Amino acid sequence: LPKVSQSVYQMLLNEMVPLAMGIERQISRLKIEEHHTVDIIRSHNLIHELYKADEEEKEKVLARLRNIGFQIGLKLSELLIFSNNPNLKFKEMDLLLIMKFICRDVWKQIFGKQIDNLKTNHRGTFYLLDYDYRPIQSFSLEEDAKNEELKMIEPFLEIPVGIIRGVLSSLGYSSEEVICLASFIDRPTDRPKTAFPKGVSFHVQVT
Amino acid sequence: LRPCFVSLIDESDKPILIYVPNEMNDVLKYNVLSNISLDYFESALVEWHSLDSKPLLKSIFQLEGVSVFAMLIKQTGLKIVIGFEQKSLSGADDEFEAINQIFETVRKIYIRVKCNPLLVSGDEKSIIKSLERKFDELFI
Amino acid sequence: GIYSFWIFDRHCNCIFDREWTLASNSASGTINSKQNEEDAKLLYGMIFSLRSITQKLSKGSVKNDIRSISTGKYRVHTYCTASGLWFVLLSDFKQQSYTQVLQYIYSHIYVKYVSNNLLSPYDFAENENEMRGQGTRKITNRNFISVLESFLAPMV
Amino acid sequence: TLDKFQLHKYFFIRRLRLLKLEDQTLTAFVGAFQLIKNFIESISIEYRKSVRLLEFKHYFITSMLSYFEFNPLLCEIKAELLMLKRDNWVQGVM
Repeated sequence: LPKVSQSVYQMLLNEMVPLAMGIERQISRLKIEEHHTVDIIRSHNLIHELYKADEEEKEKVLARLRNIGFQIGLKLSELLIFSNNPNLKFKEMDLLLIMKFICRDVWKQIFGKQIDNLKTNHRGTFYLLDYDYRPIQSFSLEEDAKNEELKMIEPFLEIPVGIIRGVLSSLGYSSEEVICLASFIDRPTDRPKTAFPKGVSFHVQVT
Repeated sequence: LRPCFVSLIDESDKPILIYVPNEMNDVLKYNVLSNISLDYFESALVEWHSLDSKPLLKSIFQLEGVSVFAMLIKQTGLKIVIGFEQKSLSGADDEFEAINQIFETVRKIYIRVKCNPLLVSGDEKSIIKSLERKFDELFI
Repeated sequence: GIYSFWIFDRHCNCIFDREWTLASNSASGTINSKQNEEDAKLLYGMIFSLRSITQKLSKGSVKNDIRSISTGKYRVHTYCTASGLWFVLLSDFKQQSYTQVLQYIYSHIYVKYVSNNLLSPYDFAENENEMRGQGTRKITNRNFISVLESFLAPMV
Repeated sequence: TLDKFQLHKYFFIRRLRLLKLEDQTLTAFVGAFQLIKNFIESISIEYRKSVRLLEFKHYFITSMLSYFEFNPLLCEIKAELLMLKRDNWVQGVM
């Protein structure tokens, strides 16, 4: 089956927060193609701008990026069901099977590693815990500016939330009974320390 | 093997497409047959596969000179119903496998059209047009 | 093992400085210190001048690049990429060449933690006025310094 | 044709006898309906060009209905079998 280099794919997948800020600014470095000038804005400047622009601007950008992730998950789910063919039913036998399918297949196909353990309250919310979170393994600012790090990577954490929300959609529950939130509250408990210090937790609730 | 009609229905019993590969009022007959077949899925009369996690083809029934098979996609809830003539079936095992293969091609076409990254959110007319031209390309 | 490590870019501006001392791994590592700004421009002048000499008298159809330059005491190991990013390294002799080491640095430290590090910039000369050797925007990425020190710790 | 007809009949009756017993056991009823549906499809599909097919079919269905006579499932099976009988009656008379 055909393949593509993982490096270029990860580079494209990281290149959504600069998209999300730049397109929003366009709705709201001069350069020539062949005869007409087009403005190009450097990618790294847009992450700074998204950090320090506005609360409503940030909310709009995050919603847009969540929509991108939703589309990715919605389109990917059908092909995964056609190929791997899990033992799920349409609406709900139990949410544990659905989340097990997501963990075993979706993260295997998108990222290079199976997502780690997951909590289960057995009635309400599910916590998906991921250690070292591949697409930001080489993301840093400064030796001292550590608190800025967590607050300014936060927009990058929306695309997997969108992916989970989309995969939940087209599988029964729609995007009105499902609320999902990402956070950095995870610790590197006992695994070897990687580049990035903090883990990722996906708090997803359905009803 | 030339199917008489191919019908696609979603979870919510909404027919996407009841295309017939063109007699003028046979569309009514085929659409009635599709409506009749729609209720067989939620019925204890027929035991669905539910084994090894593979879609299974079933000869759901035959009315008025149309042997009609159907497949249920338990994961998504999609429902394919396709009919054939009696005159064009010899009832061999290889024919059954071929019919399963044509069901697989239909499902492939449906998935590939739905995953088009220009469908806005739910514009049904575009889906009908795309599936219709694809089915014209295949069944010809 | 080694004595100091330098990184320049297309814009003739020194991007990284790391100076070592006696063979203790936790040496006097003054990173990006202003006190070595003087003895980096003339190193770049050496490398550019001898590179020009090498290209001028070259033959064939490859446009060769300088590999190493040895003085009486120390020697210089240099690796120049097509993107205009020079990796220089001062070291005592002790062994043939550091081409594999510099290639590994470029292909597993810089490329991983700077180019693929969208938080940080690239082509550090920004908006003119420092494109031609007059400026300082040296990298201070936590992962870059940490991993680089870990990699050069055995060799010193 | 004596090569395959009575062989089919004998195998079918032995199958419906030994495989399932009548009189309750709704799973047995479901499987019996499956068996008769497969058999009637098989005898209709590949004995075509037999001039007495439909005369056989109507009598076969109405005779086989007699066993389902003493719940919603049994009523639904009876209704489906009557529907097949009616459809073949129309296809012959027209």
